[PDB]
Amino acid sequence: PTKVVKTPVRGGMQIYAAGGDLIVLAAVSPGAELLADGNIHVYGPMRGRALAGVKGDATARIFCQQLAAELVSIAGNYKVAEDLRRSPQWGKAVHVSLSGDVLNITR
Amino acid sequence: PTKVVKTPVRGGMQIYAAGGDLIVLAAVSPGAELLADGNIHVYGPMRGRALAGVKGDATARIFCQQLAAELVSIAGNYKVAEDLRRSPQWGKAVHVSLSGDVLNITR
Amino acid sequence: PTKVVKTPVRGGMQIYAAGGDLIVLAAVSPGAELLADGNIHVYGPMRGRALAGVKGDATARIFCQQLAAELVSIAGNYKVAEDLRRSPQWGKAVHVSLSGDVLNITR
Amino acid sequence: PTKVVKTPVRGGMQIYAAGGDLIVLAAVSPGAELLADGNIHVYGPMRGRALAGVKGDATARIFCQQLAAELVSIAGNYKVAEDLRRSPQWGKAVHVSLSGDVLNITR
Amino acid sequence: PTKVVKTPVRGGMQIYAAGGDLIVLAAVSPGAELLADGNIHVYGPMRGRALAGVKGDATARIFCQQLAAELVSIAGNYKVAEDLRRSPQWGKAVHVSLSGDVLNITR
Amino acid sequence: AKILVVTSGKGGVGKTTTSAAIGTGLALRGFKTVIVDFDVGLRNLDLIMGCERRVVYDFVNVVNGEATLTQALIKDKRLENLHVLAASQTRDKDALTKEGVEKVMAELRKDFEYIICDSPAGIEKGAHLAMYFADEAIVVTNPEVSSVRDSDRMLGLLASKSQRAEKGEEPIKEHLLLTRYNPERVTKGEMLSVDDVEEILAIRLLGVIPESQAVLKASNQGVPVILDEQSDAGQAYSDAVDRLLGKEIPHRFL
Amino acid sequence: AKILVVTSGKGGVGKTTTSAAIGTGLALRGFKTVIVDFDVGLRNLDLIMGCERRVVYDFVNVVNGEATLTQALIKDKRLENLHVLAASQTRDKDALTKEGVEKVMAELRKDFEYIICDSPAGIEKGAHLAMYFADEAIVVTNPEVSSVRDSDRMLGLLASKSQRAEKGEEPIKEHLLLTRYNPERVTKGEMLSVDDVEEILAIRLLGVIPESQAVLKASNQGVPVILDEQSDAGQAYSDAVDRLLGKEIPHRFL
Amino acid sequence: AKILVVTSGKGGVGKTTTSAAIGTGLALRGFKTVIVDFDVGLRNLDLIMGCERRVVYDFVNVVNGEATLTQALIKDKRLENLHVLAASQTRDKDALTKEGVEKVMAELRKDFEYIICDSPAGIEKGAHLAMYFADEAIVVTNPEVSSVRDSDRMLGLLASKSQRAEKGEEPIKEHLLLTRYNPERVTKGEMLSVDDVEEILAIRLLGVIPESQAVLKASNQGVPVILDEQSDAGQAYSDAVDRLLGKEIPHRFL
Amino acid sequence: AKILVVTSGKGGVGKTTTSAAIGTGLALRGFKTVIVDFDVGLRNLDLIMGCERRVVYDFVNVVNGEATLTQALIKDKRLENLHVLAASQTRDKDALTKEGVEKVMAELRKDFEYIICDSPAGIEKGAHLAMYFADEAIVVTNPEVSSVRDSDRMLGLLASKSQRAEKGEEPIKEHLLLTRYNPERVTKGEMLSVDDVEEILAIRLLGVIPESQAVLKASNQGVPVILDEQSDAGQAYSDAVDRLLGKEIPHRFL
Ligand SMILES: Nc1ncnc2c1ncn2[C@@H]1O[C@H](COP(=O)(O)OP(=O)(O)OP(=O)(O)O)[C@@H](O)[C@H]1O
Ligand SMILES: Nc1ncnc2c1ncn2[C@@H]1O[C@H](COP(=O)(O)OP(=O)(O)OP(=O)(O)O)[C@@H](O)[C@H]1O
Ligand SMILES: Nc1ncnc2c1ncn2[C@@H]1O[C@H](COP(=O)(O)OP(=O)(O)OP(=O)(O)O)[C@@H](O)[C@H]1O
Ligand SMILES: Nc1ncnc2c1ncn2[C@@H]1O[C@H](COP(=O)(O)OP(=O)(O)OP(=O)(O)O)[C@@H](O)[C@H]1O
Ligand SMILES: [Mg+2]
Ligand SMILES: [Mg+2]
Ligand SMILES: [Mg+2]
Ligand SMILES: [Mg+2]
Repeated sequence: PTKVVKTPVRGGMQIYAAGGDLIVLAAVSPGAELLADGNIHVYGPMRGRALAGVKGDATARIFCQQLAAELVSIAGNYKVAEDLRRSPQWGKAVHVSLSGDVLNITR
Repeated sequence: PTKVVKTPVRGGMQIYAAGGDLIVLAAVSPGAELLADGNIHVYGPMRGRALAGVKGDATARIFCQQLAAELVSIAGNYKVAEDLRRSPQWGKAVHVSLSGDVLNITR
Repeated sequence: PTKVVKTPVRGGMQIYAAGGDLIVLAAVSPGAELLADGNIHVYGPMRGRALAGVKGDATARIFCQQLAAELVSIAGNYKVAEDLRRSPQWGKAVHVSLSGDVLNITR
Repeated sequence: PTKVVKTPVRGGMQIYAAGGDLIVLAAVSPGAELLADGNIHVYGPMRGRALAGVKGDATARIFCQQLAAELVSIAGNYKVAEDLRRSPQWGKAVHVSLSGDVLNITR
Repeated sequence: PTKVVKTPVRGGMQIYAAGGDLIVLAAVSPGAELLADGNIHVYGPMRGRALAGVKGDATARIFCQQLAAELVSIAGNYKVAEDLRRSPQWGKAVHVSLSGDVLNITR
Repeated sequence: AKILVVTSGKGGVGKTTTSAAIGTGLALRGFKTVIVDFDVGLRNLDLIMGCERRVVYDFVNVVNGEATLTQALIKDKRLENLHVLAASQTRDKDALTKEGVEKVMAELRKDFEYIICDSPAGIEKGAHLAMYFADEAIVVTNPEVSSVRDSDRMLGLLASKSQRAEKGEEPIKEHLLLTRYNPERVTKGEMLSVDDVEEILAIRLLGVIPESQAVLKASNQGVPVILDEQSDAGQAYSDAVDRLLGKEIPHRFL
Repeated sequence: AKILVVTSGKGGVGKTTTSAAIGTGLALRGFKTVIVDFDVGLRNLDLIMGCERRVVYDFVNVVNGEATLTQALIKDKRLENLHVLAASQTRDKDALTKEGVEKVMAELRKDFEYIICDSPAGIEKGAHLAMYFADEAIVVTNPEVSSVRDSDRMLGLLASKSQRAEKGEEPIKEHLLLTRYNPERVTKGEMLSVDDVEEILAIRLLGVIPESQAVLKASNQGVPVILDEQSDAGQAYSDAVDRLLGKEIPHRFL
Repeated sequence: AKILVVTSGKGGVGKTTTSAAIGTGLALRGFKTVIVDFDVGLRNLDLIMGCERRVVYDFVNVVNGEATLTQALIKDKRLENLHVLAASQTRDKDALTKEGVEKVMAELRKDFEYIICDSPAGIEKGAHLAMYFADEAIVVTNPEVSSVRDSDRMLGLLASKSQRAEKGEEPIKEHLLLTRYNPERVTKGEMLSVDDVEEILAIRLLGVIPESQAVLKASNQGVPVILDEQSDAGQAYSDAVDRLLGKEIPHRFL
Repeated sequence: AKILVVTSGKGGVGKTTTSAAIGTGLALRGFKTVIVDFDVGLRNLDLIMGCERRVVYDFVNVVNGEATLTQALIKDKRLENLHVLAASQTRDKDALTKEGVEKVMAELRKDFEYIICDSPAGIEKGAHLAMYFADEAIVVTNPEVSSVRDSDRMLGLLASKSQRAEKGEEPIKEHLLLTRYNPERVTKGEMLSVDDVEEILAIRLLGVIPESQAVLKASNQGVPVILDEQSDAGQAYSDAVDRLLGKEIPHRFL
């Protein structure tokens, strides 16, 4: 019950892990979107939209090896790429988590 | 149903994710053992024993940010720290998977 | 006994180094032909026919600074300009040699 | 009667074409010396000493694909690497010839 | 009547303790000059010019915690940084004094 | 209300580039800003502000009274808060009196929020008038042995030769900014690191701006480089202006 | 006997680098040379001449008479024809009179063959005194639109504001020198080529000196870059010195 | 059965270090090995093999017949496949005949699988006798311009001056090994990279052995560094021994 | 007048580096010096003297008479007292007779003040001819167990195998010089201290030269490291030459 995606998740595609986690072991092209109501682990260069905990779970997490997402969002609280580029850890191994009502960006 | 361990997993400790995945967001001290019948994600410096897919599953996986394990084993096929130091990707972000009957070590 | 040709070898002309090598230090116009039973060194833009090792010697060689020949041939095994344009090293410094029964085109 | 050297002419080596030309189809390492009483053709990167026309012939010639020689000398008139770097055509396809009493450096 | 300088004595600046001692409790940047007709105590890294006893007093002294001056001079007898680097006690706590007509460099 | 001068001492460190970058960055934030090119006779700022074809009257006209301050100011086309008082090419830097520049600073201080003063190079009279009426000063430094020595002479001139030094007010608030910083060459040891300059000069860094080909491309098309946000330097310029407004940011691109 | 000034107008183009290189190149040839750092109060030449620990008396001491010209000149250790009259850090560029610098140029001309004048940046009084008594002038230019405009202002000041222009002798012989020329960036179009500068400025190039890490490495160890003959810039500096002495050489590294 | 000589040409590159390491690496694998110190009169191998207190008879005794080959060979204490034929300090390298060393190589080939020949430095008679009867040759190289030039002279002597070159058999199989490679200094450019040596010398690398304090620590306690597997060099020495036995391994520590 | 040989026994300790350093240090002092590269066939000195492109004739030509001593000597460009007689790469060390090298030493002793002889490594015939006609000898030693043992064999060869030992004159004056001394590693105990070498070898130290990255940088640009006075090793090399001339200096950098 942890869906593994071993192919490149090309632009326009959407992957929906309906029960829990989603592991993507390839590159996620810009325009692709990965949404799951558990956690999302992206072990490639992610350039798409990661949407964790979509059905109301403020304990979901996003893990990227290379933070280049266009959008990250846990349970609704998003953070677009415009203000993510401004912070450090852009293109770095990052760990996104929802603390109460704000997103965190750890390294 | 994805057990998260946010504290340091000190030596002598054992963590057992009984249903599925196990996410460890801290350092796993040498002598600790993390065993789960789903995947194992270690986002710290792992120096213990990772035992993935313990109840018969050759599709489990281990992901470490820093490969310094004493032993990694998927569904029974292990690989001790002695011959893991010999390959590259020692101390590197690694992804362990079971292809048929041998362990693979990706970067 | 190495004949040096320091003038432009105009079209229709033929130069025959009867004993050994032939060095042409000028441009060889299309339609000209340079034939010698030793090697042929052309240090200009060659656009004519180079015929090396004409009296049976499979160890002759052709060296051009700019490969644009209409024909290259060592000891009888030729290679017209139609299939030489298809390869790379057209207009490049080239080194033609006969390996057993086929011509080689090195850079 | 045109001696061909197809191996790398390593430092300390000396090649002596006793009758006529000398063709070197490899790299001539610094410290090597190639001397011949005919011409010298070097179709690799030459970093050694070329000594053409050694037994009294002011019509010998040196051809290098990459001029990086330590010394070039036709019939006794030499030109060390110190003043060859000062001119252009250093590292360029060059053609050395003796006009009366001075060496020429063509491109 | 002992002038204390508690700020960084930046390059180009000159401090003149007109009556007696001068205590500099900060770093003296290269190009700065400290001149006083009594003693000079520099309790930082001095890299400027110390000029002690400027109005004729061969009993003045210079004390540095880190000898890196460009010039030291008591009552006119100087010693530039070129021959001070040659001695030991360069960058060491040093004590300059004028014995008759020569400068001394103690540790 | 706040006259801050971009100065250095060592020429070519990037004063005009920083002046145009910080002058635009504070107009994007919303402050009604003007930038005064103080390099009279050797003008350079209007060329990289893209304002060179609109110049009719310049800095030395307002001083001599051949035009008014509204006749000489060039409103930008891309920004409404940004104005440029460009300089001349004919008359050199002796045609600026201390008294004549005082009048222009007075009526600029009534209308504008930020006045950025692109100082010329050196420690002479043209570099003194930009220094004089300033409230803050950004000192530009390359991470190199000469540019730190010659930027150290400058910090001692923003403490004694000012107007707030001869009239005894609070001294000029100084800020350090390393420009054309090459992070790869500081590991080879042929440039100073970010902490050696923070130690030898011993002040707080406003920011560190990397070596970039975007800087020469932006001045070649007329735009300041803080209006080029895709590059690395444009980011690094847009954080130094936030650090001017108190908002502390961790340094990047090192 | 031949006073030539290295000038630019635009700061940071490489005047001190060129001054130390051409001053050393003429001592290797055999001419008894002196280099005068004219940047008084913001000195940089002794730092890259490697003479900074031997300086006792400087340019402004000789002017005020606090030392003699033999007490202040620094013989090199590697060259016997090369001497350096360094400048101060305490007193700035107003402490140089036209009359006081006239005396020093007079008794320097009796002993030396070539006098190289490291001009400071700008069009002000420190850049005017180096210009004044000069017989030739090397103008230093970066291949960029700004550095050509401000090297164009300079050639019009070496034709009117000189001493051979107010006394009516033959004017200053001017020479152009492109420094830190990047051959790869002129094909992308973001720098001017070697012929755009030869067309806009419209004089004969003394040479084109490439972008090199050898220039910053040499000044970090105290050596001029013409004494580093393994690099590309050291070659190109030693050909411009032959082009100063009439020997025409085809330009390389382009 | 397989005589391979560890040679270099340039002294001090690490021949004895490599000789003891590769000779021990092949005994750990199981091959009955001997290492012959060929540096007669200036012996160093027994010192870092830890065998210096057990030496009674040496290489020059076996040649002159003052002892037998079983009386002179030193079995190790930690390994049973490893024996050492140490050299003298009294008699220098002229006391080795080509004929006398021919006999010792003959009866060594009957008992042993691998013979490692610790060559002395240079291109002289002591370095020629180790070269002569060899079947393979490891050339040791430091990543520096001098050590590559003199390792280039060596490969031309393992192709002409051998015994398989004067008798016309297949030539000596040569292997390249970079020792004391500093990965941090090849990025500053002051050492050659792993590919510059692979290009100038133009053969296949047996391996690249990093700079390590473990090498001097191991010879100070008598142990070869391949018996120190915790370090970085001990790893890299034990992979080059697998690369000697055909097993291709991707290079690490670069 | 004074032939002094730089020798060691153990290869790679730094003989050529010391030979080029001491050969330049005595030319800066004023003595008309020559340095003779005795490593025939494996030449290394002209590479780090920066003289490799000017070589036409070499050491083995003067011996065989294919050129004169004035045709083979290379006057330096930076020094007028310094000449280099470089060696060959083609012919190896058997092409030097004891009689042929005697003739070159005779006419070198007539013209020059100091003759520095860069000995090759080992105790063989190429290292014997450099030893032979010497008046003094600098023995190079690393602070390590092997390099002290193998430098001890060398001091006993400068007392019996010399020319002043077979002709019964005063023996060769020997000098010790520790090179690439790491002061940090002698406190960890993995290297010998400065006093353990002064005790085991039991002679007077000429000096102690630290481990430096400046040594590899200087040979990479063609300059001896005593012409690099900013570094620590260049200081330590320039004091050992004063200690050669009697002037006692307290050792530094330890
Ligand atoms: N951060 C940077 N990265 C790369 N190049 C830069 C940077 N900043 C400036 N430069 C380049 O350096 C040169 C410096 O010119 P600029 O006019 O900015 O100097 P300045 O501060 O005005 O000094 P001066 O007034 O003497 O010219 C410009 O050509 C510019 O392209
Ligand atoms: N040919 C070149 N290639 C690469 N970099 C160069 C070259 N010439 C100079 N530089 C670098 O450019 C900077 C210019 O400094 P330099 O002191 O030479 O300028 P300048 O001519 O003295 O101008 P200013 O007097 O205003 O400082 C130096 O840091 C130097 O390292
Ligand atoms: N991989 C390495 N990393 C760091 N240091 C090394 C390495 N290999 C050797 N060394 C050091 O370099 C020095 C070389 O000495 P070694 O005796 O090995 O040279 P060699 O190959 O025997 O040459 P020679 O026979 O001329 O002495 C030794 O002191 C050793 O400590
Ligand atoms: N004082 C020092 N500090 C650091 N490194 C040094 C020092 N002296 C020498 N080296 C380095 O050690 C190596 C020794 O080479 P060098 O040619 O000087 O040895 P040598 O005395 O000639 O011995 P051989 O003749 O066998 O080569 C050089 O690559 C050099 O860079
Ligand atoms: Mg400016
Ligand atoms: Mg300057
Ligand atoms: Mg050895
Ligand atoms: Mg040597």
